[PDB]
Amino acid sequence: ADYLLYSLIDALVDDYFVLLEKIDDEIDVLEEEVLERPEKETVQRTHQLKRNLVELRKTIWPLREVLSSLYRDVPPLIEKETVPYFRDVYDHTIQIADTVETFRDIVSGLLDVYLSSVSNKTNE
Amino acid sequence: LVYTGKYREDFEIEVMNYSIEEFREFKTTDVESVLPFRDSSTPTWINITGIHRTDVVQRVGEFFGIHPLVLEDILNVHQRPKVEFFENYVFIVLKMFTYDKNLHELESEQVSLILTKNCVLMFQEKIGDVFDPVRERIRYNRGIIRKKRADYLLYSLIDALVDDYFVLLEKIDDEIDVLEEEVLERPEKETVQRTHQLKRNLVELRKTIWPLREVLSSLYRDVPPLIEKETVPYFRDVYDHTIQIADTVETFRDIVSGLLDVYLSSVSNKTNEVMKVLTIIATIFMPLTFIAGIYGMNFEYMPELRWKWGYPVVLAVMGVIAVIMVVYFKKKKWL
Amino acid sequence: LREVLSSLYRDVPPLIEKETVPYFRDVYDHTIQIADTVETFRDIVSGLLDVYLSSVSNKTNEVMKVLTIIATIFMPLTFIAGIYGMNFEYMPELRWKWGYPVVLAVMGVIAVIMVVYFKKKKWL
Amino acid sequence: MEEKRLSAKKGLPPGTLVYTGKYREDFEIEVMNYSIEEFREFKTTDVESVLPFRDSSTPTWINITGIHRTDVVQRVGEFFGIHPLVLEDILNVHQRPKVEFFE
Amino acid sequence: DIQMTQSPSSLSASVGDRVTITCRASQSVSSAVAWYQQKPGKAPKLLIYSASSLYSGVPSRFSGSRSGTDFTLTISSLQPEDFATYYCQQSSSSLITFGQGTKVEIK
Amino acid sequence: EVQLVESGGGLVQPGGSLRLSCAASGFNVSYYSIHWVRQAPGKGLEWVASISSSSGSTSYADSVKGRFTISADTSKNTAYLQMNSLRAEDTAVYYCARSYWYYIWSYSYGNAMDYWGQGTLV
Ligand SMILES: [Mg+2]
Repeated sequence: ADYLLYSLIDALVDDYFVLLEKIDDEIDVLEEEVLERPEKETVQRTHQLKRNLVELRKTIWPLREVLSSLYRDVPPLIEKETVPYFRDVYDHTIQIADTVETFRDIVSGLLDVYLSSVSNKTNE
Repeated sequence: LVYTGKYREDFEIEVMNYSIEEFREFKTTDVESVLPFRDSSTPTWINITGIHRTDVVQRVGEFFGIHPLVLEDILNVHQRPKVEFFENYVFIVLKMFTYDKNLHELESEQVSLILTKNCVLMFQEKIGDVFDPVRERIRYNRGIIRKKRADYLLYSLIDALVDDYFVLLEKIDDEIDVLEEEVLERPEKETVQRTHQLKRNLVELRKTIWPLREVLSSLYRDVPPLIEKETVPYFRDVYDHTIQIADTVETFRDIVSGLLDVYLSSVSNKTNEVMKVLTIIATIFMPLTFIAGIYGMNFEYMPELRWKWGYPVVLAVMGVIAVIMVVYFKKKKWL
Repeated sequence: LREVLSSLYRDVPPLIEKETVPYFRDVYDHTIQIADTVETFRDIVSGLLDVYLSSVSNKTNEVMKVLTIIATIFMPLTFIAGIYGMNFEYMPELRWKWGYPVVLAVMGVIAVIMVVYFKKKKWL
Repeated sequence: MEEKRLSAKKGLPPGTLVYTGKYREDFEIEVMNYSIEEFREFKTTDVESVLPFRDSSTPTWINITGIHRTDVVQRVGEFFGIHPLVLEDILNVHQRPKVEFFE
Repeated sequence: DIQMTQSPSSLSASVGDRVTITCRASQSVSSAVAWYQQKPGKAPKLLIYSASSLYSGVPSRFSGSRSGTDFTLTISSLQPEDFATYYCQQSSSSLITFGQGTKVEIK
Repeated sequence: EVQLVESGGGLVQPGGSLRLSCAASGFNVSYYSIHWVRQAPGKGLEWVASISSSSGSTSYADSVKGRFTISADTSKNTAYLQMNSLRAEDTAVYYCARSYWYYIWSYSYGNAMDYWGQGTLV
């Protein structure tokens, strides 16, 4: 059953990778919109994306701690032969957290680009 | 010692002596009446409404062997809730809260608690109390209030106070709901002012609730000799209630911050609209001003004097100038 | 600090007796809590910077609103006064008998029309 | 830091477990008991149809969907020896991910 | 005792039209407001709880909303199976109370 | 599957006593709160009393408190309501209802009556 717990957590983290690629696609469409057509609703979208990324970080960090504890604290219910697999999932959690931080940076840049465009219109 | 409170209107002392066999309450405006209760074995509650009279509080403190630092903390109001543990007493600092509608302002009344032997000492800054329910509990012999010592009286005061914190939370909840509707429907100056005021009130409420949570944790964990072992779980329950209050306060604060920044997002478009208006009127009416000022010179010889039908010609030129300037706009929907 | 405390209670060198490690685990948990409260503060401060920009923009908005109010109410309605200052002889209506109600009344009605127009979405 | 204990909620009676989320439409129990040679699947609504799987000598995966039904959560936790605070954590969805090790 | 005031006392409407009821709380009930329907000679049925959450198995035409201490029940389009008395209940306190009802009669 | 059946209702001399029984099926009373809501003829619903069988926590309506007493036992899986010193205004169709608690905020909880009995006139 310890390998079953492994399988379930691994599936969870894989779906997390899927979620971040979907968020990448949304960042793409939002960046295209804000570069081309800076409407007012687009900034509602940018703030929604920022809040979503904050929620993602506040979720993924405790998940990383959970995986690290499962790898290193080794409770007597894991038979000590499935530990390296938990290490692999822990590495995946590291990668996801890094991607989340970088996406946060991208969205913070997008807000500034929107302000730049609006100031350009006002400047004309 | 000095008193730094806003309210000085009234002073009045209520004492309530309750025991298993019988209870006694005696309201008074003097001081020496409450003095003999320092030797009373039965629990007694001393409620000194009006803390401005520093003489009476100094006399009561001296008659009870309390440190002057406790006195200068009792007279001081502008401090967060705090708890002190001493060999012969425990000092509790608490804040009441009043909320009124049609004008969203929070009023905090500083109330301090002194517990020693079988009496409880409290100091209200202003008339207006939280602790009616424990009053009808003692008077009408409800529950186990009259079968215990003064530690249970301290518990009763504290959980009555947290109950009216719950009432404050429900009032704030209604206000937040109506403000969310107002912001999502139509924002203007007063909506933003109300949102800022609500954020400030939530800041004050958070900064008050967290020290109270610390106080309750100390009360049920430090287990001082003044509080019996049987009384700990009651303080533990009050601590859990404080956790509830703090979680709700945090959620409400996040909601209000979102309401504020969603509005603060859209300043630049309003800037564009206002400046476009300014530009369209200025660009229309400066060339017109030049046209109507050039012919305004009082020169001795003026060419249009010989000219015929000058007014229709000039006004037609000015009107077509206005028209061409107007149609120069609307290219990207300026108007 | 999280790394050092985790190393302390996980590597367990001989200098640390086995009955001392639960305490190190407790302070490790405390460091995790600190690491969350930090960067909660970071999100807050980034929001504060954005709020600063927005509030400076709002103050400029108020100034523009005041100046736009006065300019819109006064440029055309001093134009109407500057028109008939032109020195023309051909038109005889200025010489026709009048108590001068017309121009002043037109100015008043235009100004009050602008005021009531600006009551909607009040810029004042 | 402190010994585990059920918290006290002001608006609830003392021994109350409350589902905190907002989904109340679906409920099903799905099991996949499997071994090296044979595996078995069955979805069910009766909770006593899955309890005798506690003592299986081969891995089993009970999947309870729908925790608005605190009945099934409480019954399974009482049958499987899960502490009431863990059941409170399960029912409380306004929570952060965490791992806890018991005996 | 937190009294819930519910208006109108009796309503008449045409099938397929939009009908709304309002329940006003005397006190601060947070959001614990439920709406029930009761056809005559029958037990009540829960429709909406938490003032905006629709009970499982209830048609989506039923909707609830809250604006402070003002709770409104609306039906997007009436149906012949939709004429009964409607009650608003508060459960903020342990001494839960009902409204006085609101009849919906075919017109 | 889940259903509530109430009984024990009938005629009684004013000033006397009566007891109503609420039988459970498809659910366990120990996990839920059981309420009694009465409805006098020509009028609307009126909550009377409630109990949580797990802890014995009990509430009564102010106009009913003092004379009625609600109890339950998980062994028989039934809820009881003792009606003492009845008056002329206590005649009504008495209902049995099961409820669940839902979550609004950390400080406020709700209560929704999802399953109802059928009614016994008293
Ligand atoms: Mg001139």
